[PDB]
Amino acid sequence: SNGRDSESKRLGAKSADGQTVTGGSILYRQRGTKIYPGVNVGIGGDDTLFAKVDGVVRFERKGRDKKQVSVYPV
Amino acid sequence: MRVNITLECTSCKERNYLTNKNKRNNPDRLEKQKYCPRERKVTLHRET
Amino acid sequence: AELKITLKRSVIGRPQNQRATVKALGLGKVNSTVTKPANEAIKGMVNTISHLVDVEE
Amino acid sequence: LVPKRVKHRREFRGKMRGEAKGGKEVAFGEWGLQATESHWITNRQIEAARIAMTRYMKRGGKVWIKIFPHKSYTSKAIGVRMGKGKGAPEGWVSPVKRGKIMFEIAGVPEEVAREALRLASHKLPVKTKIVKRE
RNA sequence: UGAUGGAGGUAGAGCACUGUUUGGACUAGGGGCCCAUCUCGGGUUACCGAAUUCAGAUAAACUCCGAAUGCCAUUCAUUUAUAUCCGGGAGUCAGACUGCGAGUGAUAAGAUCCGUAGUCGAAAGGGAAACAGCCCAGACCACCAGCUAAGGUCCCAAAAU
RNA sequence: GGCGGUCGCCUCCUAAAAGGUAACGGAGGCGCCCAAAGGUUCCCUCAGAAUGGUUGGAAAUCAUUCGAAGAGUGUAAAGGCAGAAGGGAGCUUGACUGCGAGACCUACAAGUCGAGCAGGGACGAAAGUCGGGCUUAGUGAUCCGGUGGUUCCGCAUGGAAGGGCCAUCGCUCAACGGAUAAAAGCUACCCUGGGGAUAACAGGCUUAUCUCCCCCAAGAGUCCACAUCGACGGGGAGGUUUGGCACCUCGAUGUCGGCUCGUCGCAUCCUGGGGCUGUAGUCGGUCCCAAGGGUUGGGCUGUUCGCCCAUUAAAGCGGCACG
RNA sequence: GUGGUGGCGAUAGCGAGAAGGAUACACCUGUUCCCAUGCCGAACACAGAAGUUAAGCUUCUUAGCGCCGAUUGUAGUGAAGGGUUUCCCUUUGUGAGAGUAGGACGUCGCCACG
Ligand SMILES: [K+]
Ligand SMILES: [K+]
Ligand SMILES: [K+]
Ligand SMILES: [K+]
Ligand SMILES: [K+]
Ligand SMILES: [K+]
Ligand SMILES: [K+]
Ligand SMILES: [K+]
Ligand SMILES: [K+]
Ligand SMILES: [K+]
Ligand SMILES: [K+]
Ligand SMILES: [K+]
Ligand SMILES: [K+]
Ligand SMILES: [K+]
Ligand SMILES: [K+]
Ligand SMILES: [K+]
Ligand SMILES: [K+]
Ligand SMILES: [K+]
Ligand SMILES: [K+]
Ligand SMILES: [K+]
Ligand SMILES: [K+]
Ligand SMILES: [Mg+2]
Ligand SMILES: [Mg+2]
Ligand SMILES: [Mg+2]
Ligand SMILES: [Mg+2]
Ligand SMILES: [Mg+2]
Ligand SMILES: [Mg+2]
Ligand SMILES: [Mg+2]
Ligand SMILES: [Mg+2]
Ligand SMILES: [Mg+2]
Ligand SMILES: [Mg+2]
Ligand SMILES: [Mg+2]
Ligand SMILES: [Mg+2]
Ligand SMILES: [Mg+2]
Ligand SMILES: [Mg+2]
Ligand SMILES: [Mg+2]
Ligand SMILES: [Mg+2]
Ligand SMILES: [Mg+2]
Ligand SMILES: [Mg+2]
Ligand SMILES: [Mg+2]
Ligand SMILES: [Mg+2]
Ligand SMILES: [Mg+2]
Ligand SMILES: [Mg+2]
Ligand SMILES: [Mg+2]
Ligand SMILES: [Mg+2]
Ligand SMILES: [Zn+2]
Repeated sequence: SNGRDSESKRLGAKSADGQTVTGGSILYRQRGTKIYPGVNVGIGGDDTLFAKVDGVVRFERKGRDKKQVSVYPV
Repeated sequence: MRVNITLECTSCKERNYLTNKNKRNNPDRLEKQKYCPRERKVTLHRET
Repeated sequence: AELKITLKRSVIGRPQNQRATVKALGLGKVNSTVTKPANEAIKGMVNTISHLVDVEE
Repeated sequence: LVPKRVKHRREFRGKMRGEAKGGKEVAFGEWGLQATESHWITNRQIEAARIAMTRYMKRGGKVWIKIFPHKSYTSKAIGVRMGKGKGAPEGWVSPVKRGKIMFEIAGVPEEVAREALRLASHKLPVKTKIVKRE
């Protein structure tokens, strides 16, 4: 019989492009590297992308078919 | 039979670590070099 | 230059963004009028509720 | 007609909006029977139409069935209340949208083709029109 | 609301993957018959045909693609006037229908279950003969004054026989 | 309501391109595993196919070529990874201690990520990486107990007893936010509080089923689709059936059959009129019109129904809270 | 020109063909040396300069494949309505995928030897 489902995990983008964030702010929750960590951005043990410094978030292209998040301080 | 174990410090006898082992694959007591917070140094730790 | 906007249709039964647009423009009762600059922001608002308003230059 | 195997035993009924995605032109035969309304076509209906056509053609020429009943549908028996999970699969349907050519024929003179496709159309739950290949 | 920048794979579409599938060509291989039988090599039903290829379909749990919208954001712009936070006091945890998008159901139900907007609830007035939920519209009051909305204008019954 | 199913956690679809989102909706997994299948350093690239080749066979090992991933990634699925997260090897134990700016998630309790700082390390020449594993399941509050540690307390005082603090163990408390350390049934002998929030009767909505009526016409009918019948399929009407729903009624809407009294519909049983006939006649068949009237008494059974007996011009079918 | 080393979505690729080595880059010659092969100096490592451009590699030609891809039209769809309302239609904005005209056999740097 059916009738089961796991709790939803609230994945996806947590900070906006062009938004100023403090260091440590989570930018993107994901399974796998759907988006890659760019400049001043790290990737956690469960693929969460977080800011390493204070700066403005930019979602960028990584080559042809990949994306990327970076944080640029002012 | 995978079981939970404690790794005691062979120097000061502090039960410093919680870990687990498969007894079938590791019959003898697991021995590891682990940092002892009491002695503040890496010491031989053995399952007790 | 200027836009004279008059509320000609009721806001009852309309979505929230349209009621809030009417309020953002400063319109109240039906047939209430208001004069606004012909900015791109104001013209955008008129477009959102054009079915509810009449506008004059 | 029935698929030999299916990935999922049960499927949504779905929706039939718009004209058919593909198969709107006669592709293999000389004459086609075009659906002008959207409707589920059962495998029983496809078979009745097919036999009605071939027999009138007197085993002459070729017949192409351009639709397949990919989709299953379930039912609940009389006396069964609502709830307690989706019913067991009952039959197979092809969802057919207006403009889909359901059948094509070739190898027979036009007079026979027009009467062949007329007899088939009366077996289907959809209104139809004859279409000549271009 | 506008501008700008982003995330996201739905509608549609497509087949490049995975399932489902039609015809054609050709085919390893697969069925019986004879000659030859040590069952060893052939020749055939326009016998069944993998895979390949050509053409054509199909998909909630397929995707080479992919919107509209919605969403997040900006020391941004215009209009607008709310937002949070701290504390006192609650009530609410049976909802309904209508439109739209889905599931369940027989793409039955004034059915059921979500999403979304509205009205009812807790809203009188006008229209829909009557008719909570539809359409128009929100009653602080007075008037034997005027203009309109939906809907109307031969009589009941106001207004174009 | 019962029976069955379900109860916590993970992945997907549903879910409407942020997030979230229900149903006894559609599919699967979990209650672990690993001493490397962890860390690091260095190195490596797959599955298949074609061709050749002893045992050797479709397929075990070998060689070349082709091959962008069609493999693998312990374990479900999704997302990801071949600048590897896949594969091999050396050394290792960071599957470190104290923590932790800032975020995500969130009613709470919890859950998730985390740069960076210090202590002491592993690998590496160094850069640097390392606080387990491609990612997301593999779990359980408190109370009460066990064990280890402890510069804490010690009821006059020293001790002790007994506590505290830190670490860790004992949950299919799985009805998985766990009522108790400890618990199954019968009630037609029943009772109270409530509910049309919720069933049984009747109404209502629906019409799958049912009854009736049609479309197409392969066929049957010696020939001949359509006198009559009519496969495979298709479309309706009705609201008498079997059902679905739960909208009025549970501060009660009395339930089958019969009796009495009927009344209405017409999809007409008889009688009246008519067309076609595979209508000689007599009997009939079938369709059309027609609701004026008529439409039996018994045997059995509570029965309705039905079988039977004997009649009849006939002995119609339904509705009216199954009047 | 060649050899290093980078940025830019393959418009940078792939296949086919042609030319070149002065240097350079490679094949290449060896296992004494550090080091190496779950066997093999093939590789890795080291030492070397007889030969060769044959291959790689550079440059050049080709769009056959892959990649990029305007416009128009259409699907869908926001908003506002409508009907004969499981569907369909009008108005207004937006606008694909497909299929195509075409583009493209790269471009922008820095260093070294010429
Ligand atoms: K038809
Ligand atoms: K495909
Ligand atoms: K899809
Ligand atoms: K609704
Ligand atoms: K209101
Ligand atoms: K290792
Ligand atoms: K419980
Ligand atoms: K009793
Ligand atoms: K009906
Ligand atoms: K009828
Ligand atoms: K006849
Ligand atoms: K009652
Ligand atoms: K009666
Ligand atoms: K007659
Ligand atoms: K009568
Ligand atoms: K009797
Ligand atoms: K009796
Ligand atoms: K009753
Ligand atoms: K060498
Ligand atoms: K060469
Ligand atoms: K090219
Ligand atoms: Mg999920
Ligand atoms: Mg982890
Ligand atoms: Mg679609
Ligand atoms: Mg309802
Ligand atoms: Mg109320
Ligand atoms: Mg009212
Ligand atoms: Mg009332
Ligand atoms: Mg008048
Ligand atoms: Mg007139
Ligand atoms: Mg959405
Ligand atoms: Mg979402
Ligand atoms: Mg691994
Ligand atoms: Mg004392
Ligand atoms: Mg004492
Ligand atoms: Mg619970
Ligand atoms: Mg008794
Ligand atoms: Mg009582
Ligand atoms: Mg009551
Ligand atoms: Mg009720
Ligand atoms: Mg009643
Ligand atoms: Mg209800
Ligand atoms: Mg009463
Ligand atoms: Mg009649
Ligand atoms: Mg395009
Ligand atoms: Zn120690």
